[PDB]
Amino acid sequence: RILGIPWGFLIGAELTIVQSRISLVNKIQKVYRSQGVQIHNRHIEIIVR
Amino acid sequence: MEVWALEGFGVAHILQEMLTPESFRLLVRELRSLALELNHFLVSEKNFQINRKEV
Amino acid sequence: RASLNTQSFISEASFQETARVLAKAALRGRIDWLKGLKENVVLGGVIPAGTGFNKGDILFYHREFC
Amino acid sequence: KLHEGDTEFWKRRFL
Amino acid sequence: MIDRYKHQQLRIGLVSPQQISAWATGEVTKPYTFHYKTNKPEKDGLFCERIFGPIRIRRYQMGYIKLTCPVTHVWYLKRLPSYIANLLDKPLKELEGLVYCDFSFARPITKKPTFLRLRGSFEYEIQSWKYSIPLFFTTQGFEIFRNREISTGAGAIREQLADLDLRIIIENSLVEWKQLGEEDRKIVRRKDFLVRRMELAKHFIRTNIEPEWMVLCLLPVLPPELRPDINELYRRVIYRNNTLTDLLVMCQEKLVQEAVDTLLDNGIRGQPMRDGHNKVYKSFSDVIEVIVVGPSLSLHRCGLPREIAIELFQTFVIRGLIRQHLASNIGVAKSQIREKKPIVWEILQEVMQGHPVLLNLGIQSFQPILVEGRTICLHPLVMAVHVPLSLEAQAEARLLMFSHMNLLSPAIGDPISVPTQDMLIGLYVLTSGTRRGICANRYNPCEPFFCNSYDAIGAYRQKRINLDSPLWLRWQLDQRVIASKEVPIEVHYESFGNYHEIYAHYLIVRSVKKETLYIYIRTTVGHISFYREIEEAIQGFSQAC
Repeated sequence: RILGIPWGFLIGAELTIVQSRISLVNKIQKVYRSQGVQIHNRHIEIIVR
Repeated sequence: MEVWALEGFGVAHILQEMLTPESFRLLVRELRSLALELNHFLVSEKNFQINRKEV
Repeated sequence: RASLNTQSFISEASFQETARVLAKAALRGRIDWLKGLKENVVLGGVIPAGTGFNKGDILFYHREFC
Repeated sequence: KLHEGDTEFWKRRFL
Repeated sequence: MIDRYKHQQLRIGLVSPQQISAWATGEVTKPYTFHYKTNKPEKDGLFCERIFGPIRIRRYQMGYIKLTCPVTHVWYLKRLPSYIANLLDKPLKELEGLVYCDFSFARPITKKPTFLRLRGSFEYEIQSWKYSIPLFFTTQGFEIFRNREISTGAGAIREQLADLDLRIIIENSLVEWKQLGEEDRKIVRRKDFLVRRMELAKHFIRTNIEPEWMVLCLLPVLPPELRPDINELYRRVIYRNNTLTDLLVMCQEKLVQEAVDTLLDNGIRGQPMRDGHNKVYKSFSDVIEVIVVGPSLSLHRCGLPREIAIELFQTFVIRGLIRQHLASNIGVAKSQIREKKPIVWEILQEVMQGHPVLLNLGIQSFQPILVEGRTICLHPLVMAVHVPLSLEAQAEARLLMFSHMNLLSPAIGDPISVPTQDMLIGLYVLTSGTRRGICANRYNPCEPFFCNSYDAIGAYRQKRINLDSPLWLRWQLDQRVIASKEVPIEVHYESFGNYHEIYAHYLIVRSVKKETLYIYIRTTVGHISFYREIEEAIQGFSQAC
């Protein structure tokens, strides 16, 4: 309702996807770090991609 | 899981030895029983000619 | 769901719901270009990774008579 | 008024 | 650089009846499996030698069954959402009765002249169509155009599929889709139906797949070697199909169609077919869907018993015997292995050297050595054994899978082979130093000096000091002792210029006249032993390499 053609969908998708990736990685790493399991964010970011 | 470990090491020729094809030739015949054909084609990078592998 | 929406019907058919995957692909003549790893494992070839990545008389009888 | 294709207008509203 | 291009593809597609025949030529026409008296494969049966080969080609040679009546493929009719129903834009309920119920479809085709105003599905039978019309046109002349006004069975569906104008489907779906757009759970559902239908039509146009191939006219037959359940299903289809051609009815067509559905994909109609022993038949869709520790071993080595090693390396032992002329040929080389001739074990040691094996970081590569006994000996930081054959596989095992280039785990980069359990307590006891304070002296206090570490260790071997008894060590290196960063406890300053700085763990002697700097460390032989072990390990490896 704010932006026009290929800007409403383009920018809206970027905001949703960036927000989703940040929360997905945090949620996954919250489980393993509470159990003392150390995994580099590289591996989780590959799955979340 | 053993296949995954070999793939993680990148030992492609060891994996090929431990797998060997009869597993795939038999798969084609069972798919043929369902009126499906599974053809394997090789496209030459030199002259672009398509070769149907004998499966 | 991401594993059933890949570029290889062979990987999808060997993961889950084989009959549904093969019925849809066969009706449209789907082509698998065998870029992934499990695709080539099924075919028994060399996987495109690791060591498989990137395809692995003159002057004779013309001497001086002397 | 329609503004389809006017990138400068949408850049101003993005800011 | 230029990539080494490799273009390989495989595709699946629906198969024409012509391709089915080309596979076999080869028609199986009898429901017989094997003769009772001769125990031979019955002629023209499921195991006929003229169709499938003499009793290796029986693993790959196909046959086919010539159906008297076409049958729909159960994948494209019943698996929801139906492909045939979506392409024909008819509900599966009104289309399933054309296959399994006593219905008939009027005007199946549109590319040939017709003269009756019938249309749609008729659950009953047309009364005049039974007597008046066949009599008026005569039976012989009626059969020519009969299957153009109203048809029945799966054959009627195939005529509809074959006569479809796929380009008309796309335009009709698009205009109907937009009409709904200009105008709640049905409109959205109908829009999704139209998009699927036009997507389906487009794929047929740009491929070589014909939509009428979804109705089977011929039935390919699995090679006999792959069916040494399926055989009974094949006999059932042949039996009813031979019965139907003897009659030439609609009830018999349903039996043929249902039997093919059971063969292709059971469990799609409801209660599946079951045999006499209350077992559900499996269709093709179901078909497609000791170690002993050795602490003295190196990290990269393992021990194999003679009984296991000789079997794993038998091919190399045979070649070694022939190469060195201890055996004349293959046959003689086997007898010496059989008879445990002692020369076999000398050869086995030779061929095993430099040949790694895979043991199943669950799978690793080790250099095997022959050991006494009957058990496999593994080092304490670690059943299938694989011997790489090709030089490519042997290179990968030695250079990629050995237990010394994989010292770090990929998860976070931690070391893998950290000492544990009895190894760890030994280091802990070794490096647990001297008792201190009230644990060292009964009363409030209001030790040997060693010139070098070898004298201190030598005094320990002669039982002159204990492992944790404190001592002073003359130190002739830099100050590299990990200790609390603290100022001296006490400084003793002589009036002639020399002063002693007493720290918690070392003493430093300095002067204001000379440049001397002498260091004495208060330690134990346990700390000395641990330092020496690592230092001599580094020095030993450097000298050997």
